[PDB]
Amino acid sequence: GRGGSSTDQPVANPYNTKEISLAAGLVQQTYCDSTENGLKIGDSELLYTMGEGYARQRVNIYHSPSLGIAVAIEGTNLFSLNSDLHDAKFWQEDPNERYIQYYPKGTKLMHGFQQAYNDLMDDIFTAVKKYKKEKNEKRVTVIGHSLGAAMGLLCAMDIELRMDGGLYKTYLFGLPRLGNPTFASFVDQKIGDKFHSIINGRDWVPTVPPRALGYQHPSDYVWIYPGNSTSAKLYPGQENVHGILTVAREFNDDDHQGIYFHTQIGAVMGECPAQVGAH
Ligand SMILES: *[C@@H]1O[C@H](CO)[C@@H](O[C@@H]2O[C@H](CO)[C@@H](O[C@@H]3O[C@H](CO)[C@@H](O)[C@H](O)[C@@H]3O)[C@H](O)[C@H]2NC(C)=O)[C@H](O)[C@H]1NC(C)=O
Ligand SMILES: [Cl-]
Repeated sequence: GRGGSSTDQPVANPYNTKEISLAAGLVQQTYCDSTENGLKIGDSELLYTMGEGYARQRVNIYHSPSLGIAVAIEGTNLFSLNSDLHDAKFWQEDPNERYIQYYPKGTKLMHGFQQAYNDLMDDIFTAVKKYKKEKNEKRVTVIGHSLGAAMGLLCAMDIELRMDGGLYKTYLFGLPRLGNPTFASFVDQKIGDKFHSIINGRDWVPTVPPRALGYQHPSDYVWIYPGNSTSAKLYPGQENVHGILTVAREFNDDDHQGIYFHTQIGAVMGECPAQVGAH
């Protein structure tokens, strides 16, 4: 359902921290030149890349024994998230024609995120199907960070709804809000068992766009607190009141570009190639 604010207390982190650490590396690498044929990141082999973070986010496709076909989506600042929240990029709109028929009536998505996913979605589908066939791999894992984490949530839903065999898991780092309460509860219904939002320390990105604009996160996140530490808890339900707003955010991108279970997602000025478990 729609628009709540869970009051449940946090619980121990139940997510696989090795998978998280890996997924963090796989997405860090989308901030890097990714043309090296067969590059290995953690357990995974890079198979394909498209985009470079100029007209479109860079997307990397890997095969992984633990995660299957892994699609990681870059989160560079194609537009600014921390500024001018009245702008067109933040407006709510109907789902794009490609997948609107799969969504409940009244579903709304943020224009900026949806447009950026739509520039990639057909290319992503084509490549995923190619590499699932080539690797005899049914599992599809979708990973994103920053802008690419909201894009990643849209993509993860798109794969579950539209691709044969659906979604295995999604790992989303520093996830902005993407859709309205109707969207958010459809995420719970369709991929709730498969959804992993990871928030590091004082990261501001999960507070935007604001709820007052009609935006709502899906249920559950793991909050690493302190930022860059190995301490984390899960905050159940949508928009848990005991979570991130109980601790002062920061305006900068330090924790956003921090250390997630020993892997840095430093973004453009981070590690290239990515370094799984280097911290
Ligand atoms: C969590 O770890 C991240 C790195 O993954 C830390 O982010 C970094 O924070 C520093 C400030 O503390 C940023 O400032 C710059 O540092 C560089 C290198 O030390 C320096 O040459 C610059 O002049 C500037 O001072 C740094 O850019 C930033 N790194 C990234 C990739 O964003 C973050 O501070 C850590 N959090 C905590 C609570 O310690
Ligand atoms: Cl590009």
